[PDB]
Amino acid sequence: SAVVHPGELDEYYGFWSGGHSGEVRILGIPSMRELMRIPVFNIDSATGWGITNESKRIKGDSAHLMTGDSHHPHMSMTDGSYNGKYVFINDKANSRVARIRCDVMKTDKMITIPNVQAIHGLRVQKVPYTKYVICNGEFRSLFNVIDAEKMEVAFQVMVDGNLDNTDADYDGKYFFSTCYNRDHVVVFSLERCLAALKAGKFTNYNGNKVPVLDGRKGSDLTRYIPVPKSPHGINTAPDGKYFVANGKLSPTVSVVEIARLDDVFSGKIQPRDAIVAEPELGLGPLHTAFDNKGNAFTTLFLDSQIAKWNIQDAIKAYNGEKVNYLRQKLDVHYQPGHNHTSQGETRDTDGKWLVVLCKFSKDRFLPVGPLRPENDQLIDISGDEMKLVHDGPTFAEPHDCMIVHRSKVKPQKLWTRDDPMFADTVAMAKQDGVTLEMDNKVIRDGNKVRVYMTSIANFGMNEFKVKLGDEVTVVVTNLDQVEDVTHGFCMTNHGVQMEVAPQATASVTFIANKPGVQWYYCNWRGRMLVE
Amino acid sequence: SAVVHPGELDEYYGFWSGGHSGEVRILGIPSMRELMRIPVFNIDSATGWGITNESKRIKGDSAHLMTGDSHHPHMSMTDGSYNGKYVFINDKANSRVARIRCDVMKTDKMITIPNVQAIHGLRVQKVPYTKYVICNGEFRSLFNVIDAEKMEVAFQVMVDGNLDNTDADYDGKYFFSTCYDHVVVFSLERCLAALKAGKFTNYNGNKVPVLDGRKGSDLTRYIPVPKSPHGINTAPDGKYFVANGKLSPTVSVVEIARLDDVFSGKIQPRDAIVAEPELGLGPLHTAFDNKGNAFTTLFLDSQIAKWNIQDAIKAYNGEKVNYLRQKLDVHYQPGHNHTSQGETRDTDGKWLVVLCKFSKDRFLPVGPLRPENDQLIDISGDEMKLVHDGPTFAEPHDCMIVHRSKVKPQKLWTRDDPMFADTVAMAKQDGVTLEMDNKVIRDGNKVRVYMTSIANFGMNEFKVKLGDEVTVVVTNLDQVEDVTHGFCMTNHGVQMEVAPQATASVTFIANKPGVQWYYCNWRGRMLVE
Repeated sequence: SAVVHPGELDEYYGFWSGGHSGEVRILGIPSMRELMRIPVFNIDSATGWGITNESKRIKGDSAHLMTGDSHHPHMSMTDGSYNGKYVFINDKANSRVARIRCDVMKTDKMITIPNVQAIHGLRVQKVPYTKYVICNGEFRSLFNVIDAEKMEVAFQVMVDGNLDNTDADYDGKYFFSTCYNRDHVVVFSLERCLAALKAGKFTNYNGNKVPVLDGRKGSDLTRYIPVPKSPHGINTAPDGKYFVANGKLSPTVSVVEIARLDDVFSGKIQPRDAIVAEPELGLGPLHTAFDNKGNAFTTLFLDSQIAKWNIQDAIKAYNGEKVNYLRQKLDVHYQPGHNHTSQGETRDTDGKWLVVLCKFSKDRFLPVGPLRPENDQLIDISGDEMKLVHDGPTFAEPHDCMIVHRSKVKPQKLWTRDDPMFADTVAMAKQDGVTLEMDNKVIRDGNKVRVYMTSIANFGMNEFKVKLGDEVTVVVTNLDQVEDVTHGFCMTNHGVQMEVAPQATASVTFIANKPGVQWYYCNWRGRMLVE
Repeated sequence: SAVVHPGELDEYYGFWSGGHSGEVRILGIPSMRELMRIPVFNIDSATGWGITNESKRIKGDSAHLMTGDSHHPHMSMTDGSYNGKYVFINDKANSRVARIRCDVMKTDKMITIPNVQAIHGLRVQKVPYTKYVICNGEFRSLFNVIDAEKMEVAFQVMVDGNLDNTDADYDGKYFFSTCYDHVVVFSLERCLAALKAGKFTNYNGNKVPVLDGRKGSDLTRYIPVPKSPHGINTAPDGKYFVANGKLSPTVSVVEIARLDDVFSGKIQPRDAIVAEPELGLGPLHTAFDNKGNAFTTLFLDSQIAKWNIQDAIKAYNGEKVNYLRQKLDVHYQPGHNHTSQGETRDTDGKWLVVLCKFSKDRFLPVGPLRPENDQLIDISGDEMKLVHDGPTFAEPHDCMIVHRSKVKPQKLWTRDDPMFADTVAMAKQDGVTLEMDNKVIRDGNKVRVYMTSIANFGMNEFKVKLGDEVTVVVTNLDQVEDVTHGFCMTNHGVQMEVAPQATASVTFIANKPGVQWYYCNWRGRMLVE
């Protein structure tokens, strides 16, 4: 059952793409209730994200950007299991990748990918751990391999055609991407790529120093497996034995045996020999997810259904045995894109839940004006047949999500004083001779003013004075040691507010442009006097 | 039951305060699922709200503000029933009131209230209709009476003490506010008379009329109530209101029919009180069913007290009778509570929602920042039953619940909508018809690009110089519900909703040379030289 009664907890965390909202959402599964919104590419009125000096530092060269289209949230793994350390997310709109730290549930790093003008599918390396994050971009395409821990682009591989989606194996040898202009799946050999780099076989563009390898057809680094026209999704099966490329314009998906890839690379077999099944399913196959029983669930956009099919039976049918591989087609509401199973892109796939992200909700919810929600549907897959159990209205068109068992995520209850996310604020305070855990001081510096204050339950500073037009930075340090006693800071009538979580420090800078008494208070009463 | 299976619809719309997010949320009740977010005081990446020229015009003098603390959403009424026309909401952080139009589910008006530097409780006039919206502010306090239709402050009443929360009667004669102690009752008839007689002053260049409602004024009467009253809630029969004692373990019940006599001097202000029941520690807010019962939140006890009003009146007159029916534990520290159709004649007694400040162990841990717990309670039986814990983001103060039959949103925009009328007028000045033109108008260092979209854009490409001020006006010509288009300028931080039959525009500086792409989010080329 999908019912999580009062007092009970959800079994999993869902991390949801925010779509055009630019955020990442944490949902409880199977209740499908939103627990938290993590801001990434948006300006968040609730937390101050995008307005605070700490968040601006993190945003780096894109601090001036107020919007983003957040897609493809993926969590770091160890040996093909989610490890709860990081969640990565890309902004399709502005060629950015960001990393969310799960201990504090905030974005800690954000980079703009060089040499590209957009970035499509993103995924994590699974095995031996998430050393690299991978995504596709466009000038001809570039496959980008990002160091997950450094958040820096390790290298790029240029290819023939246009890369869409991407996945990884369960061995740490190969990455794959769908590519078009029959069409192809490009398989990248990580071993050969690293070798070419250390041998100096790369070039650079435009002053930046990102190494770019040649992965065009004929390259030793890549092999191109021919797949029916315009393939979309590419999804690795949880056993590591196969992946499935979704045909989209073809009513088929293609199944590749990952173990055959060595022989494709060595020239012992031909690229097409990598295919072990090519089952016909229905109109508009986009994305495939897997249970723990050798079954697959493929979205059919144009039919508006999910096709449940068995992989081994698809292989047998490809070899001429008269076997039905297609178990069931369930109507969904309406026009499904991505789908994801519980623990689905990991060894721990459990076959309990399937979530489908449908583009059009039409009549499924109460009407709310010209702008309607999308429908994220929860399907029970634990039995022989799929059963639709919940319709979940969703805002701003999430592309993608992921589902991780609760035991693998262990968030902190408090911040720590040595956190990198406000280290530069701490360094600034030190330059001023200020200890943030005990000081309520006003430092004057020409037309700049830095106000440092503490809060418990109250603020340590009741009031302070500035001239008109001064550049005022307020640094607030919350000294409470009790979980969810989150403070707020708000400057009345100035459009300035921020979360100050327990043991965190946050700062915001603004021009004091309104004369007289301005109030400030804890939102989650002091006095600024301007002359 | 609270279960709304796939294929079934919710029975009600919940309009939720967005709290620090600055938005208003539409929830389906009793599923408690969020259907939509309406941006108001936030900069919304999803719709472009706060970035588009249309939304900036609406924001007016506060277009430069990127944050807000949205509280007290209330829907307009006709003869004490929700009429589905408007939802009003205030920003506690920046002294703003906004109006959301329910036909298109967007904010169409926003004003900054003069003479105040914060505004607390907001509510609507119920009867004969929502002519006025009311809220409290601070310099001494001002009670603000806003013309709902004009979205303009009609007048202000100054008072002794500090006004917190506010409600209205079911006759169109009186408004009330808690103040610190007292409840101030404002006579609308007398206020309008003083205005027409010219008995007001102005402050600071603005021309808002301010009346004297201090103790001794004819306009106001002060009913003494136990220390620091918080909530004030009108009973659905129009016969009483309840002021919530907070520091006192009591609420005070006033008989609204006695207020004429208080105003005429026939009785003393205290004679307005008909019950003063003791309930528990920290009473904040009271909601009512359709059976003469009341539900009061006890912040410190962390419970809801269900009590009967007539039995409280009897107990106040010395009958040894129990008025308190039940106390249900809630999780944890409840603030406001609201019943289904609760602030209207149509109160049905089906559902009670409680907004608790601390969720603690009720949800999976999500880091140092936790959600709040909005709990749904079934009140249709003799006993209250907790049925759903609803995690909620950014600390919503308040909500309201309206039956679905009273809200009738449009499926499409119309071309004559005021919300993009000035964009249409600008297009006309340029000799442009938005429903058929794909044109580039050049004007010194400003460039206006007008384009159409179906399913594709009418314009595949255009050219500008580096540093030009580029306005892109996009008009969606689809006539099918939720075929909402997007416009996005790649790598420029520019995106917006363009709903079917709407026009939206965004202005930006083209500061990056070469080929920049634009596309439908929900592929064209800008060339910069």
